[PDB]
Amino acid sequence: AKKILVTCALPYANGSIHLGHMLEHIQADVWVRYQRMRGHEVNFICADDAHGTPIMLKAQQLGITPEQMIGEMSQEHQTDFAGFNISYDNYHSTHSEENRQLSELIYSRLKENGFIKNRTISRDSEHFFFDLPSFSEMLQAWTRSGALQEQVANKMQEWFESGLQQWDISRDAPYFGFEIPNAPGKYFYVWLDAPIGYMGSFKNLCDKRGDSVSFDEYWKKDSTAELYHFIGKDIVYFHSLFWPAMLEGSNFRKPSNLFVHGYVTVNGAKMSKSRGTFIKASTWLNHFDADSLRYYYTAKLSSRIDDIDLNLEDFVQRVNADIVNKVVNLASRNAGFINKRFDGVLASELADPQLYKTFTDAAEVIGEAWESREFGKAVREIMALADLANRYVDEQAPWVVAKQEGRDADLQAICSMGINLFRVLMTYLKPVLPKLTERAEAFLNTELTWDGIQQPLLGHKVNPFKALYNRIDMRQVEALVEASKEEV
Ligand SMILES: Nc1ncnc2c1ncn2[C@@H]1O[C@H](CO)[C@@H](O)[C@H]1O
Ligand code: MET
Repeated sequence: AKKILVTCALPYANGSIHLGHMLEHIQADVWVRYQRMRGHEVNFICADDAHGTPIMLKAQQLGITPEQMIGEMSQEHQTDFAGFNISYDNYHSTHSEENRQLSELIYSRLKENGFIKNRTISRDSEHFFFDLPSFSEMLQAWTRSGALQEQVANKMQEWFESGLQQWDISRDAPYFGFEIPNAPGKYFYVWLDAPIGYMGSFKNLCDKRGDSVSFDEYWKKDSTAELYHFIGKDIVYFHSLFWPAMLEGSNFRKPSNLFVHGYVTVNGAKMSKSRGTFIKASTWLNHFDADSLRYYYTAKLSSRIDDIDLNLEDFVQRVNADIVNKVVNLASRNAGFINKRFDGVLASELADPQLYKTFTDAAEVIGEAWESREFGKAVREIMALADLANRYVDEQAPWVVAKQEGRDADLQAICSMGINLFRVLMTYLKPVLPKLTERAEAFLNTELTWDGIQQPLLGHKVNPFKALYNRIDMRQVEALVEASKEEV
């Protein structure tokens, strides 16, 4: 039973959540749900990044105060993430008392430890700098400790060779942010308090739970808890250099690892407003469900930093072929005979213990795939099993055994076997498709657990069910694109 704290980058409170942002939150959510399925203590945390010029600029545009805007933005963001079933344990804000206190604490410790330097610059003004260069050797060692992604470890080497420089962490009024203690008119640069927002969001969660020990257990220097940050390749510098150094210099633990992902493209190109491929998360949900996108992204994700392409044409074909025709089909083609011919009761023995064992034996490799973030590999393995299950059903041909008087026992054995194979597949896909999983659990009259597959459902009553998942079509994609054009 590990203790894990997982975060997603904090979205700026200056715009709506789009499909690009969703790649990150969905990737993290699938991993998080799998970790919870394996029994670990997981804390999935996020928050809105509500300070700085990005927010100040937007607030000005629509003539509204930052506090009012960030409030509305926070609500809109959370509604969208909830719509995609991103299971955060806490979604907070960088503009909070928790973040202010922790930002002041870390700043005070850095200054006291001699890592803060002061210098004037050009109109003139005194600024405060973080002495990142004094952490080079430690960062080098940490970088080479076999944790980071190869592509990331290599990118950092380029940065180390270019030489680390002191970082300007102060900004002058007027600025929407936290005031620097003992420095009138000076504010902390947004990127200084933003990552501290991870800590602020966790402190908020601990305080809400009335938990007075967890914060220190997770952030103290010799913590045995694991800390992971899911981020895009454009903010790796802040998370791999500035951030770990800020923590080191203030007596806090550094990240256990950074999980970096690439960018989402649509139809092979960067999202385009004029073409209707710049799609907002809220707009997507008006046309499709969350599971469809979660599945598509997951099928293409890996442990590398490669870009992920949402080919709209391929989207419809893949969702129907895999979810509808392979997985769900396994249940619908066997459930009829069971509910009508056997009052929903499954057979008392496995018709083919061998085949079932093949399915449960795959748990090791599939679980390792979810764990290592090789999502594409996990999906390929799962669909390979689905093909196997559907082939079994074809060979046994229940529709033939159905019209053969006196073969009821054989029929129930065949169809129950298929439903049990479906049970295993839905368990492996549970981290990916939260809603379909709930519908499957209602049908099976069972909660799906990772170890539960070792015990197939025998002499078990299943419920009748309406379509678990309907096919989607290109007309819906056309509507989505047209709607997206109209919003621009
Ligand atoms: N088009 C995109 N594809 C994937 N991630 C994105 C995209 N645009 C922004 N992000 C991610 O959103 C996070 C900020 O909310 C960053 O980690 C960033 O990399
Ligand atoms: C603490 S992660 C902050 C990420 C930043 N808001 C970005 O949108 O890039």
